[PDB]
Amino acid sequence: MSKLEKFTNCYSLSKTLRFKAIPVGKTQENIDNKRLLVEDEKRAEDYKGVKKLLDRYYLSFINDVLHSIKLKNLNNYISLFRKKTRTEKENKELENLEINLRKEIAKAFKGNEGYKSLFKKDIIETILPEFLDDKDEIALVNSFNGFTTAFTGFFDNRENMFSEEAKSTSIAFRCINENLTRYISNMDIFEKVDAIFDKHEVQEIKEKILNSDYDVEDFFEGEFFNFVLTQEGIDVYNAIIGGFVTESGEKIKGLNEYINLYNQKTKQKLPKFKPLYKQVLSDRGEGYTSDEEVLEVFRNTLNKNSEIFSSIKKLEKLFKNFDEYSSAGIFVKNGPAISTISKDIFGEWNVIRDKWNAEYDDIHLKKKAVVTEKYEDDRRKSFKKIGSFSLEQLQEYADADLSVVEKLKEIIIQKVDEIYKVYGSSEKLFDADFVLEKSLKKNDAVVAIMKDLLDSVKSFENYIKAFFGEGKETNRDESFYGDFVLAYDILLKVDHIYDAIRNYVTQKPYSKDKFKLYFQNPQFMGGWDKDKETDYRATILRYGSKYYLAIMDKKYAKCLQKIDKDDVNGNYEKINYKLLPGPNKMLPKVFFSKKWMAYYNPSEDIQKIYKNGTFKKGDMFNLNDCHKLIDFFKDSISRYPKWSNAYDFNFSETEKYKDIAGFYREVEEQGYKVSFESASKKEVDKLVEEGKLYMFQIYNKDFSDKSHGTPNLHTMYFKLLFDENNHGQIRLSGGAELFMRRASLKKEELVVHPANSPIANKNPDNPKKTTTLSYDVYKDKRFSEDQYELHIPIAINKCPKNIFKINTEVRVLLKHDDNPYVIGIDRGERNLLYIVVVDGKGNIVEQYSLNEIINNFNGIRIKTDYHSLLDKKEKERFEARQNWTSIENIKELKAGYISQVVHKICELVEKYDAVIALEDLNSGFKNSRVKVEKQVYQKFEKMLIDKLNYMVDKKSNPCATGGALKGYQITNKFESFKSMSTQNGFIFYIPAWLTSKIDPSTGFVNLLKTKYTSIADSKKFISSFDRIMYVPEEDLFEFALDYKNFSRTDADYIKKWKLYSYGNRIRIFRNFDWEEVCLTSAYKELFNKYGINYQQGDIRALLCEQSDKAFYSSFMALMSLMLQMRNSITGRTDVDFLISPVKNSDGIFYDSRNYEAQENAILPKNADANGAYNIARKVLWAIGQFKKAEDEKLDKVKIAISNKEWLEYAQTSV
RNA sequence: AAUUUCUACUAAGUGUAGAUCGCAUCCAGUAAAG
DNA sequence: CTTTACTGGATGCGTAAAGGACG
DNA sequence: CGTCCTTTATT
Ligand SMILES: [Li+]
Ligand SMILES: [Li+]
Ligand SMILES: [Li+]
Repeated sequence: MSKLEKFTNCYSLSKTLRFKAIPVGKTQENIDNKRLLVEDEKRAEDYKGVKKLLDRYYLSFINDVLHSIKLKNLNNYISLFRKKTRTEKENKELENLEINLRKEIAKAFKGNEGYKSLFKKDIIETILPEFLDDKDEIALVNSFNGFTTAFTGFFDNRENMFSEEAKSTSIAFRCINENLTRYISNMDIFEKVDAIFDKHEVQEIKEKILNSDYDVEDFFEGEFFNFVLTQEGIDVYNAIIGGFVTESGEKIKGLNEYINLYNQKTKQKLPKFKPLYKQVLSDRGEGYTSDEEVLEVFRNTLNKNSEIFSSIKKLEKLFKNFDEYSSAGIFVKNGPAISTISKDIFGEWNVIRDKWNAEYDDIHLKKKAVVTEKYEDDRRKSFKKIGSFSLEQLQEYADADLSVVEKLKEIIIQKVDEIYKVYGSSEKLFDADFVLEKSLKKNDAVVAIMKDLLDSVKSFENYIKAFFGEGKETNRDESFYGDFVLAYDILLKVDHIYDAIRNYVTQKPYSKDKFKLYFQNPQFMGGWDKDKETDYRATILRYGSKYYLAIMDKKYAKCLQKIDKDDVNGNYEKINYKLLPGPNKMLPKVFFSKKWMAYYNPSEDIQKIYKNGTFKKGDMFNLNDCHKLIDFFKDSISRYPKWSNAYDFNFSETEKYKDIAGFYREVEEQGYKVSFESASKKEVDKLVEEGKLYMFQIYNKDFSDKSHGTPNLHTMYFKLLFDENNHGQIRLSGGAELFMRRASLKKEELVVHPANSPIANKNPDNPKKTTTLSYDVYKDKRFSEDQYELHIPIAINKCPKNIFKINTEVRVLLKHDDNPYVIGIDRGERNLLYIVVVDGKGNIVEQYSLNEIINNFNGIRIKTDYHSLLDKKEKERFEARQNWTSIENIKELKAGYISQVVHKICELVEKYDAVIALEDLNSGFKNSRVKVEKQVYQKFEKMLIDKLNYMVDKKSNPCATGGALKGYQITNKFESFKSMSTQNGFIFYIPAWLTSKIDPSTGFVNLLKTKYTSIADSKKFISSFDRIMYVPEEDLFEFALDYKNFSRTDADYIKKWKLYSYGNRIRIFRNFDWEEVCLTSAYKELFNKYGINYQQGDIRALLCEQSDKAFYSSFMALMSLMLQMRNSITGRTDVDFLISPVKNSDGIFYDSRNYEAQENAILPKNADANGAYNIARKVLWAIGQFKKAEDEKLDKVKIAISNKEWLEYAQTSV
């Protein structure tokens, strides 16, 4: 009955649930006594190292094989590639060449002798030890000799490097899809602009960059591509384009450089080259690890014995004898830094430039010109071209008798005598005696003095940097610059320390670093099947509502095997979990084993058809031998006791299957069982005592005895895993992991609210302004203690029954929906998200801003304005970088805000059976508050698509539609690509064009171009109007237009409009940068100012009788204000009104503000609401198309509203 | 101002409401400084 | 442009049972 | 020769 009700059980998805895991009894003691966690903590860091060691071999294998390759009909792919016109024939003759090109690369890899042990224990046990030379590196590898299985994850990531398929991860994809097309695009460019490159240049590149082994033109010939397959070749090639530095410090100009300098000297339109991409797994000052590392490298780079301090005392001596060197020989560079050097020497920021302005005049000024606006624009040009200022050119700017060269020594010594003072306050840090009282990140007092020192020293050197002076100058006093540049180049070492100490000290004080636990099992907790309980040494227990993970110690693997009691009262329950995982692989695996293929002796008919693949779809498909293979499979399952008993199969008659999938889908659906058997609590509790078993309660706060009220969605999912009413909607999956997360704080540094003192409540609509508890409350308590983490993957809808193309199903239901609602969601600079809900006729049902999230529970309505919060935390991030206090996390404030939004949209969807209309989003961002909102919207999209993959209402009875077992699926599986289209399920992506600047009452939009241009053009504008008159009864000027008389107005449906001088508009400063215009009185001012009797009927003739351009310019400016329907001021959040120059059916102008005031407004309340509304309306229009197509044609309907269709729809539907 | 984790919270007190796909790998960008 | 963290999309696994060495 | 680590199957 609702459209939603169709979208349950449509496709499967996976999720991971996270839990704390609490040791029970003495298992944390036993774990500590057997020092298991130290062992797992080390294994993790060893693991990191061996992977890098393996990668070293992986890289070498890739490399030599890539050098080995010569690509066959590479050159012929290139010939067909560059063809401008290519047939539908040869468009796909080419695309098969792409496939075979890639196939060649992968076959080169998989053809190598070694490939076979690249991802098996032999690479650890055999290949790598022979490959490495370091005895330590080899020892590190050998320490995994019993443990190679743990690398099974890593090895899959590496097998993907060697695939043929069009995957981001594939080497072949990088080579052919990405790198080769760039090379041929480069080939295109290089043959056009080859003329530009002088004979000198090509050979300079050939000499220094290429070693003279290859000519520069070789790298743009087709048959050289093979050279650039390896990274060694990519590095030469991108050096040719970008240039590079040889080790003499000579910068070598690359061809892009010569292209860019040609583009300026010629002022031409050249395309430069794009650089090629990195090759998979080649490896192209790093951040501090420890806390006392920082104290040491602080002390050791900045103490009084440091190199950095020595130059400080050396720079002091040079400036103390500043009088002695030549004032013609020292220079002050001319930069944006120049006005602060001016205000230090003379007192005013503009003195230096103004005095230079004076003497430029002395030579270049004659009184005839007086001055001109570009002769002063040509004096501004030469000042930015002055590279430097001599210490004499500054003294000649000085009036008597201020000595600029002694004043500059006062300024510098004032800067070093303050550095020594910061060395007084910082001395006890420098002693070895000093011991760190607190965590460094928490401990702001010492951090402030490190920053106090680093800041004053950085403040010093960047001041004196101006004394290099771009030099570059013919007669420097190298007496001075000699010592200066040695000191300056040493003093500059501080900036790396500066950034590195800052980045460490302003991290989050708590950390989420964890390391994986194995319990001496390389395949620990791999799966849950009962058959493998001992193999994985992990299983799940439960006591009433409380669930436990129980782990067998490696010495007592069978310790849960033989336990029973008849009463579950005071006894645990063992999970009895059986899985047949992926029949398509496990049925051939078992029945064609060497262990069993004798026992079930398959027909020589059966082997022929399995090997030849006659049961699969394709040309060699034969249904009757596919029946026979299914028949074989059913009868051997019947004699494979391990399956036949666990699942009591009830297959279809084999003659009702159309394909092999039909039977597999039946096996997989039935091949899963979960139950509980009783297990004595006494004997289990003792295993835990003795250290034969380790028990952790699976826990989150919903499991606490103090919990009332709604559980986490994820708590529902976990519990439902074992509920009898869950008939496979959610399966419990394998591949769980258990981690250990060491504490990163201690309670003693934690912020606390102590017991019995009253705490303030933060919501002001709550009349209980205080809460007072009987215990301490601590910020971030969860990080003040070690914590075990359990990750449990689940499988939602593992056997979907409702298979259909979701997009086409949404079209059919929409077609036959008498009143389909639409949710239009819009972003504006003023409003984070704006929302309008329309019914199936475009009636506004709801419209409001989501800048504030409203929530009501227990009658307490709280509003949380995330717009304010998002900006406040934004500014907390600029304050922390300068004050060196911990990052304010704004990544997550967005996620927190989006979480609220997503719940609200899903409640609107359920309430209205509505589809969503989303704004297509622009590439650029303009302002720094406007980016954070573009990302907020872009993150809103990702999460909203996700929730709509399996959309659950926690309130519902869990097996109702919309319940946790029957979640809705109204968006398609993938988040982004490539199945992307204009539509994703219920979501339709809508372009924004004329959704904002459009009168919603009339559909009127502005298609006139009113920029002044010329007097000559301005007369046909005024003369294309049907009439321009004055209506005294309304104090308005009417401009009656037929858009057919103007250019590029096809889009508009209603050709004829009458425009009026109604109300007011807001003008922008061209150089309070806004003034408010009153339209009708400005028209009278203009016509009165120039003598144009405006009360005389049609006045188009008289306006063109004027020939003062001052008139026409001002007339065209007023015309632009009348048609500017959206008026507002940026920054001020007050006005966003939308006013129209066109009258409606009942003869009244549209004013957004007439509706902003109301609470049940039938028209938009401002330009943002107008956008959302019209975003929804374009989807309504789409739905109309759906209603005009027959069902069989629905999936071909164009939902892309044309601008000409939109205007017609908007101009007709009201 | 507590959390598997995140956001906003604290109505009678160790919690409330909503959100929450992990782990590994590869790769692009984009900001800053010399 | 080099050094480095932030965040972004893309690829794989989410397994029991055959297979084999090994003390 | 039972135990524990590796390798296998692919709608
Ligand atoms: Li809750
Ligand atoms: Li607080
Ligand atoms: Li409560």
